[PDB]
Amino acid sequence: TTEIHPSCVTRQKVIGAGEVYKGMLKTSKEVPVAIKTLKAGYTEKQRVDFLGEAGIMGQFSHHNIIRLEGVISKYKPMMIITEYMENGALDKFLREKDGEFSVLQLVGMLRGIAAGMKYLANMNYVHRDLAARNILVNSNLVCKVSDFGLSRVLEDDPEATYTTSGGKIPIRWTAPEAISYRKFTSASDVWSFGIVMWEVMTYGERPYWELSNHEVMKAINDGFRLPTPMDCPSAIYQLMMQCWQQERARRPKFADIVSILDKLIRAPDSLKTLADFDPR
Ligand SMILES: COc1cc(NC(=O)c2ccc(C)c(Nc3nc(-c4cccnc4)nc4c3cnn4C)c2)cc(OC)c1
Repeated sequence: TTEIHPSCVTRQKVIGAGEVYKGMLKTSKEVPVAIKTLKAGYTEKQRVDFLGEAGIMGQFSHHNIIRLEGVISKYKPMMIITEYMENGALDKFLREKDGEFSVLQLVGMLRGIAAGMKYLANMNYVHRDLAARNILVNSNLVCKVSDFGLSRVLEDDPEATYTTSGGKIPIRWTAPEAISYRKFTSASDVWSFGIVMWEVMTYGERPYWELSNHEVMKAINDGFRLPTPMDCPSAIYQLMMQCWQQERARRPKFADIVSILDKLIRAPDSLKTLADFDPR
């Protein structure tokens, strides 16, 4: 990757925990960035993984994948530096802006997420935690796939007889074959994308809000699926459903998804919903 020198970085406003700062980065002028820093006390596990995340991020270069500016690996604090995404996480953003977007604008956000996942699928990179809480949004509504790593935070005692293996999965976002057999593929990512479509079209509602984790797992294997979002065009809900086919080989590929949405976008009568009608 690109090694940044501490001299070119300046932290400013703390904005989260993983800490994650807002700061500035000099190039020769300066730009705003997000700075992920390791806890002020760490282990070979918590440090070797911190660096290992950034080696993965550096492989990605796409308009819809969070862009790694560089890393600071030879000083304290160590830093993983990315572009700054002003509007934060998609799911919180959509609840904030509940109702303020047209169907065209929401489907444009899904097109961008799909385009990032298509790029990852062609790298043979499986995400495993594709959800709105892992999509960042910039001031131009461009959505970029990210991973905050909450699946890999473990609460095991350091002397426990039994420990978590293989991280944790987001039950409500994970395809059945992945839950049951740990068969993680881009096809299980497509399932998760279907859930993300539902998140966007409901402005961040909680999937299967009425049900417990075990009741979701039962519902899914009994053949039920999330219901239509309000004001959702027929074609969009039809597309989620195809993402949630029980046999993974029958689901669309991310390439088919990007293409299906492009066609709806360029024939926007297919995206008409009465709530977008203005009598004026
Ligand atoms: C192996 O796993 C992978 C790891 C990654 N890593 C990241 O996506 C990652 C790492 C480092 C940084 C600095 C950011 N940047 C942000 N993160 C947060 C944030 C806030 C609170 C808690 N956690 C995160 N807020 C941000 C930004 C930018 N703007 N804002 C408002 C993202 C990506 C992978 O696939 C592409 C795969």
